[PDB]
Amino acid sequence: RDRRERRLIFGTIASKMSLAPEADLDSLIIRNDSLSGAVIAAIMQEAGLRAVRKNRYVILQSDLEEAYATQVKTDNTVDKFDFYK
Amino acid sequence: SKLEEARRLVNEKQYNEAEQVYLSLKRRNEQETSILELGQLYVTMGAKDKLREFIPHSTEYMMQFAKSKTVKVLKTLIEKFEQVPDSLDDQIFVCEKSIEFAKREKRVFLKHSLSIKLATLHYQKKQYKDSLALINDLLREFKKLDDKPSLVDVHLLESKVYHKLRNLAKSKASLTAARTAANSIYCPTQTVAE
Amino acid sequence: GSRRYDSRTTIFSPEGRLYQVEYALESISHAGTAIGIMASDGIVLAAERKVTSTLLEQDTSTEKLYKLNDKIAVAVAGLTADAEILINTARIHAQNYLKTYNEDIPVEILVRRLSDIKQGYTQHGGLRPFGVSFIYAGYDDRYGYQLYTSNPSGNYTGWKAISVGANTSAAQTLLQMDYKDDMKVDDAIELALKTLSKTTDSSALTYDRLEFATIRKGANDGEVYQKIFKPQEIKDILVKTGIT
Amino acid sequence: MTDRYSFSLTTFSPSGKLGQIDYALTAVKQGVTSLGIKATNGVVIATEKKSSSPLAMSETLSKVSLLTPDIGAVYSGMGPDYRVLVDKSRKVAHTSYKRIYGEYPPTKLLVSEVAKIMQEATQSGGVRPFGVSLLIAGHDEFNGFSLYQVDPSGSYFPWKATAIGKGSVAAKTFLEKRWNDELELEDAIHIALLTLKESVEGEFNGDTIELAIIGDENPDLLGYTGIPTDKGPRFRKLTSQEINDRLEAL
Amino acid sequence: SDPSSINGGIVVAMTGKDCVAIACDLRLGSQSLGVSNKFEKIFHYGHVFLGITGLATDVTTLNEMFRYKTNLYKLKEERAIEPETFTQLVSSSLYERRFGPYFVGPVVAGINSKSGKPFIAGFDLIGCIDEAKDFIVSGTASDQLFGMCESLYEPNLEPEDLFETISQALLNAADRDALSGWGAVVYIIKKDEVVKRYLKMRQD
Amino acid sequence: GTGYDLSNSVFSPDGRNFQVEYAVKAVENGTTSIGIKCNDGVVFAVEKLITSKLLVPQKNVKIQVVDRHIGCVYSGLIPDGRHLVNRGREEAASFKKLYKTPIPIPAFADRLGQYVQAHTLYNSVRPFGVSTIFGGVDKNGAHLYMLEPSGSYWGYKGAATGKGRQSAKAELEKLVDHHPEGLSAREAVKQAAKIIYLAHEDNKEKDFELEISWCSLSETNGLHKFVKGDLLQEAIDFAQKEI
Amino acid sequence: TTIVGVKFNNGVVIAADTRSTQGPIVADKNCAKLHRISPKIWCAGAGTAADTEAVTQLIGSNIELHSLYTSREPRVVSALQMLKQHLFKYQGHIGAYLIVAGVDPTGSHLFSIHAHGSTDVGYYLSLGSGSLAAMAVLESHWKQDLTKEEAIKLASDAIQAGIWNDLGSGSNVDVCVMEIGKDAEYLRNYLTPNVREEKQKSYKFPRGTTAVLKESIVNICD
Amino acid sequence: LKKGEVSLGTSIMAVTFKDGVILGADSRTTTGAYIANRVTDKLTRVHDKIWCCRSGSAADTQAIADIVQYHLELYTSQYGTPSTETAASVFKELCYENKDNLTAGIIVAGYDDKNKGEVYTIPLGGSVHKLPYAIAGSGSTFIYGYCDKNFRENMSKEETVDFIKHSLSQAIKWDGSSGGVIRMVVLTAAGVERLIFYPDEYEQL
Amino acid sequence: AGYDRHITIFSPEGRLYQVEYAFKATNQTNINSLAVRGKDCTVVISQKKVPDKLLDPTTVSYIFCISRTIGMVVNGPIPDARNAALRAKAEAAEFRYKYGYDMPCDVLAKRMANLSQIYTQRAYMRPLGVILTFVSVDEELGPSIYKTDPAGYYVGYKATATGPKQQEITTNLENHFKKSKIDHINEESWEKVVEFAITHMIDALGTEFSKNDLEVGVATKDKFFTLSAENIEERLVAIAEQD
Repeated sequence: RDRRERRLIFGTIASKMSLAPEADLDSLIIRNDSLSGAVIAAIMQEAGLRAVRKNRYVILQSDLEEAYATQVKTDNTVDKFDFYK
Repeated sequence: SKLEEARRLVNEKQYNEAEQVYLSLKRRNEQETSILELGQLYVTMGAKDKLREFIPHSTEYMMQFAKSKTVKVLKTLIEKFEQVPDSLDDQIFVCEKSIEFAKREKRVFLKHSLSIKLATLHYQKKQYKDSLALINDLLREFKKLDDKPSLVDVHLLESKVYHKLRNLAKSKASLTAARTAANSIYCPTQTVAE
Repeated sequence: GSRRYDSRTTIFSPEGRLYQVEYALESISHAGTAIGIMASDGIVLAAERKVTSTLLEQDTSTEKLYKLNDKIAVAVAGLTADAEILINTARIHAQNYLKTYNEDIPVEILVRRLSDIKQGYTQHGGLRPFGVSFIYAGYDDRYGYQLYTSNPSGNYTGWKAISVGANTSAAQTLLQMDYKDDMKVDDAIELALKTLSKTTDSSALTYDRLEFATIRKGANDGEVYQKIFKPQEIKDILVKTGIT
Repeated sequence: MTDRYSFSLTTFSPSGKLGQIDYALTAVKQGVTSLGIKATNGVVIATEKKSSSPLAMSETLSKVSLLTPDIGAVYSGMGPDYRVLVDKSRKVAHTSYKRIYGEYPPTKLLVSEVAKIMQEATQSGGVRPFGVSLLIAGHDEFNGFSLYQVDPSGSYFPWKATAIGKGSVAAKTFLEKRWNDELELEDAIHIALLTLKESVEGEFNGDTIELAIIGDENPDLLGYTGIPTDKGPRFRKLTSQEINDRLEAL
Repeated sequence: SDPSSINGGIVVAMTGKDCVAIACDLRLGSQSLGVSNKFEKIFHYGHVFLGITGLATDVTTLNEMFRYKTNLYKLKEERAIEPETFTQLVSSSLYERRFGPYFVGPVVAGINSKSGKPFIAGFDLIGCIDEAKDFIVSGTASDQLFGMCESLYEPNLEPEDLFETISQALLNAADRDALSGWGAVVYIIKKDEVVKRYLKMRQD
Repeated sequence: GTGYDLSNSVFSPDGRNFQVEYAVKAVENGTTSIGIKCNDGVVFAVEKLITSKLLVPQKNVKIQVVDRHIGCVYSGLIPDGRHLVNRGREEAASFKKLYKTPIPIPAFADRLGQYVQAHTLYNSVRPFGVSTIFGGVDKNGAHLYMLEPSGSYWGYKGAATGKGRQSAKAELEKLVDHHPEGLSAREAVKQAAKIIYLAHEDNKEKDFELEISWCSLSETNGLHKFVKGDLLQEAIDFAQKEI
Repeated sequence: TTIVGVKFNNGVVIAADTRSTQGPIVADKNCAKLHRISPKIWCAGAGTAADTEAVTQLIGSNIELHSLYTSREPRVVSALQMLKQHLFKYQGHIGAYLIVAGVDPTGSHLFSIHAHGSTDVGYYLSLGSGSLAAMAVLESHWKQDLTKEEAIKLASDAIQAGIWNDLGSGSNVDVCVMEIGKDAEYLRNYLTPNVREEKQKSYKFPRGTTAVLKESIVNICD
Repeated sequence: LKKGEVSLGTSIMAVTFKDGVILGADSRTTTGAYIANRVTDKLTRVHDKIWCCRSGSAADTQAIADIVQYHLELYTSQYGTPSTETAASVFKELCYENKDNLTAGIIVAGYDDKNKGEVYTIPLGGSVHKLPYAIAGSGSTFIYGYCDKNFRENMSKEETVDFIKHSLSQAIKWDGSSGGVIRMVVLTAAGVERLIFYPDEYEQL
Repeated sequence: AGYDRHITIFSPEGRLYQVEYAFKATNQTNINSLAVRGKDCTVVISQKKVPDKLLDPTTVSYIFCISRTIGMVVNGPIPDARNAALRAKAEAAEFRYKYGYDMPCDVLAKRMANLSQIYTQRAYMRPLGVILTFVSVDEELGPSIYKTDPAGYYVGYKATATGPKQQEITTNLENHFKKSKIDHINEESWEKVVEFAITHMIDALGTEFSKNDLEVGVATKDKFFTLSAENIEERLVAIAEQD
């Protein structure tokens, strides 16, 4: 859940891949979730697949933003009911 | 109009009239931004005595229109003074006036925060004895008042001062204490790098 | 059908006692302890507030001792929220008595009114009984000083010395040995302080968590002086009792 | 027809503790982590607005409200319950004091009067206890500044500094060293901002923090000039622009 | 036709430097017949003094009701009731009923426990508020008291001088009412104590 | 936990009220009853089942009338619909008393739906077990609404409830498709008789009896009355002709 | 009792005297007849002096509660309707004669409410027993597109005519002006045409002039 | 009619024609001997296409108009668009039971796309009637000679306004209780238009 | 015991189970709707699903005009929606009568949320089964969209989604709102916002609409109305020819 840990691991995964220069992972990690050390790699895999679908061979920020919406939506629990808090 | 004219005077390096343009100076935000730009111009010409008169009189000027935005402008003005070199005495004098003002208004947080800055300025001046005394006082204050984010910095400065005094054992002890306080908080990357 | 969700609060058990008041008498034991000593010269009411911390306000804070009339004061042991309504009703009844007779209400009348209020809920209405027990202290020209106690059941008896709340048995056993029939106010006060020291769950006795209410009669006759001991005077008796 | 639930829904457990009360306490201890601390010249009550969906408007939702121009309210439980509570409390405060005495009741009596409603809710049959915990801050010309915390059981305690919510344990255990006998309003607001910094889990800015202050009688917000008797409402609430100025003062 | 003036009554209130003077007559007469000279029309409510003039039954009922209200207020706030609150409470209390309102001329006199400045106010049968910094008087003979008080009252009088001023403003006008007399009582409010004094009147 | 169907206001885990569903299932065990929305008005129809011949013919009726222009035909728990139409008549009477205008059909629908749902909010009231095909003619035209025990009503162009509910709706669809431009009341009554006969084939074991009624402007000028005389026999033997 | 109100372009202004009369005799010389419903809306009562303050207190409490409930500023229209309903439900048994003036984001407004519930609206309006003299003057002098100083001068002239030509009106002049752009300000003793002169002789008496039947002291504090 | 309470009186009149109905009134409110407001309005908009005028006690008329507004808005919100007879119905039902307390005369007139314009009048007793034209108020007691002879059916807008001014001139001049400006409302298929006259012109003929 | 889940009582996790199950009842109709906020007006568009051909399309709609200025779109079972519509209309009536001025959208939303909260707190009552979206233009505040819930948690929205695919439409609109940084659509004409909403809805659901699949409600300055089928067809034709 620490911002520094997610930043470190996101950078580690991004370094091997082909992130575009105009793509910010800090914009992806603005919100503090319970993101695991594995989902935050499958999200980048999904972003890469999304970029490949649009024939782009280098992933952009617009695909990283969409990847967050498809691999991490909710844990359900009670956040689906706002009136509890 | 006035702000654009002052920026133009800056672009022509004739900000010597933008000085009076700002002196003449939602309007609360305009006033605070004009104060910040005038301080930046003062740094640009680097007239140390000019900034020394500028900062405290601006803080007193601050307690007439905006009131709330005093800590922010004071901190950014002091940090802007760091750019201007050959200002050890001037920066120390400005910090002394600011600490007197903080005592006057009983803003304990600003006084504690400003004291560690004055200790750093003393350390840069290489006045090790008075810096050590002030830093011991700050250590006493921050020990009971548990403020690990500031305790890390004061202990690091103490280790620097002790290293400059060649008392290596006490410097190592201070560094180890800072390490103890460091690895329990959200200490920023600057202080962990230091 | 609105039946399966009913708990049948006013129901007789197979052996023959109520069950809700039975558990109210357990809820009483989990609240802060209170002590009441009947002395010849006056009445001392003391209680130890529960859940105490450095951030608890003590300057103007009374949660166990409440004033119902200039002569009559009560001690609360239990749920303060439920005690508030009873306190308000008691004050209303006392002021109505002053309306009707223009004379100070005797303690027994108010004690009966509150006991009846509790019994009415323990009898009908299907509502949970009040989980609070009171300690009544007051003065009059009828019987002099009076020291009753209340229960969620709504029964009251007179007592020369009572302690309702946590560790009731220990406090009663401690006080019964040292209780005589001739103490002044100070002897009763020091006895109560020693009892509280020996019954508390903490280690020391700091002035923050102790409350004192005393009834004194001096030069003026016919009117007693009701003083709720503030912390500044509370810390004074600690050194007199030797606990400090 | 009417209401067939005339029986009390709160029944004493055999262990000697109220069910619904100890259940509402659990419902309170989870949720928004709010706090409020009392200083010498004023009282600051702060809470964070958890924006549920980023398409919503936290401006429309009022996490803090005005019971009286002197007394404000902050909660940490369920939204609608707090809203109904605040409306009812305003109504009964008006009825009890503005109609009969002619002015605004002090904090001490208003807190007891509002807690009357909740301690009746746990008693009157067919209804459930309120799932909120109220932080009441107020000032009066005799008892001065005072802050009160109201628990769903109906019990209210005077506290110099407090916090209720998910981060209640950390904030409560962190406020002792922060707090001392003498304090200033800006000192108090800086203390509150520092305490709330770690307890927030979302974006940190002026929009996500709801902050109100009870201070001196400011006449600008009074809405009229000419009466020396009154000098304005003591309860003021910072906007996003106001709070994002001391936010970087850390 | 007018039950308020059947039993008779007068009242006078003065203001001064940290001092307030309130005086009343001790006579209670029924229509043409006098009954008792022990009836006092001023009652002690904390540090606030309230006097009632008019129907005697209304006087005692209002006395008890106000004592009840201030007793509840004192038990709630753990201290006395400021006269500024007291006057508004009295004004609101009379407005509970409209068709059968009490026929009283009450006046509330007291000193604030914090500011210390003198406070005094009056009302009417219905309960219309009336606050003046000079003097408020009431009763069946109020016309007699008003002119005499205007002639005699000077602002900022010495506290001992208020007693003589109110005595002259009351006695020489008390004899001008058939239902007033049988002596009088004068109350002087001071921050330390209250001076209770009687006055001598011809019996007629 | 179990017992989610014991009470009324309780919500099931999937969010569906259960007593209302059981009321719906009780509705289907009732006599079939159809209604056709012809161009000018509406045409109701019922299939009151003839029990042992002791029952008197042509006397027991099920098409209740509200005011003059609203008709009610009900299936399922017949008494429950009796009470529902009684309350509806009271509402129409109140409206005509304090507005002096005959109640429009959608307003009557709103009133009846609000009454029906008032009985599926509490724990101390059983939901209605009657489905109605109430309709009629008003100033703006003609309307035919089916009400369901859940409280949901819709502006149908034709509806039917009962044992032969499913069979009746198929012939309703066939009639609607055959005449997209519209349908006259005179042919609508014969079509309604035919539809009822087709639906009754499921209950051929027991004897049948047909009663029909229609509200229209062309002939009845906004008045509701049954079908008597040669018209009913003509509809009957026309519908029996194709059989 | 004379109360007037004048509506000008930017806002509205009302005025009142300070003499409270219970009949042939005057009770108090300096009183505040202007009642505050909200910081932006003001009311002044006439007719009976005993229903005005109670009714205005009721309406002020309820209106401020409603504004807090709606989390928005109060509106003069809502207050006017609420006065209308309250006065009507008593069926003409309350003789309260009130003026209502206020501004809102919709604009500025000024109405009058009668004892039995009647309502009216006008740029100039004077209500009460002494309203006649002032209302004649304002009908004589009023015109379109008034200014703030012109409006207050017209109100002062109207109240001066009322106090000079009527017995029950006099002493000081109390004026409240409502400004759309700025805050509404309240003037206390704006005009004081009547000032009591010093007495020829001082009626101070020597000490002990009146005999005392008995001396006693009553306790106050514990 | 109580003693001292504010009453309207004056005259109110509405005339139907081809394109709709034109309803008229004055601006004078005479309270006993005095005239309180001379620029007031006697016209109440209970609905956009349904209009009502007030006569009798001012407070009673205003209260009944507010109640009718509430009921009519309820009707248009839930059931459907209103009509003239419904507007008269709510007025009659409001006035009937409380006739001991409430005593006022009301005239309602509205335009619709089906039955064109209709005028319904409520006398003091509370009955309802449909008439091509109707008058109410104390000032209306004098024009009975003029309007009845000069009334025509299916007139036009210009002739209708000409008749309305030529009828209200005598009402204003012959009775002092009626005066001030003359207010006109036009209800047609195009919409509702507000027309106001001035004292200095209709008097000059 | 186990009677916790049946009535609105707290749970070992501190939850109100009945209110939680009430939300699952709002998706029974699986009708997806969204409302955007224009520069000066508001438009709300909802899917119009007609199950059977016997339905009259005109009468079946989940959009109710509360008053001449306030419109409302409700998702969930219709009978409870109609109950809520009746109460909302009656309360708008009462407020307009008592205060004399048309009420803003937020006040109505807060009052309905308070009513729902009273429903939840009282045990003998059951919570409303609907989710109401109040939409209007406030001259005092501006265009506004307000969405309540069965619990009573109401809050203004820049743009509201609902239905089974509420999350997907929410992200689809959020990408646009976070890229354009504006709190409302910059289109001045109510014509353009309708096509904007329809285009985004089509791209979100992945479906193509006809004259009858969707019903659009438009709230301009001091005016609310529901567009007819021809209007929706013209809008769809304009969208098709434009893109």
